Amino acid sequence: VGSEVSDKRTCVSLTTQRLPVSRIKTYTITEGSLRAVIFITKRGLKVCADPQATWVRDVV
Amino acid sequence: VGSEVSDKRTCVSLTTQRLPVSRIKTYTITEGSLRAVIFITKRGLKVCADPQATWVRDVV
Repeated sequence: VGSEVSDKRTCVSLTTQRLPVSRIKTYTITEGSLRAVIFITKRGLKVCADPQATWVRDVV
Repeated sequence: VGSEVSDKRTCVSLTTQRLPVSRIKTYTITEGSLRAVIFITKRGLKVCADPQATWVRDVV
């Protein structure tokens, strides 16, 4: 972070009013050929974008 | 961001090599009391966090 603009895969952490969690959750959302990964942290929301890397299914 | 990060809700738009999306997709994930929202846009991945607020359910 700290202003990073990638054209490949960018991840961002945002720090908000957060409650602590023991372990980090990973949530995956597929959208066409885009993979959006959410990492749930005690500090906030950390998101990663993995677009068109591999061949992805158009939601199934 | 809007030159501000907020405990209330922070959102960030991240740059990625993405193909256009016909409709703006919105994905909601609940984790504990954290609302993670993903807005799928033609420019990449737009992430929103709506943590705690009032009543974030487990959604069962």
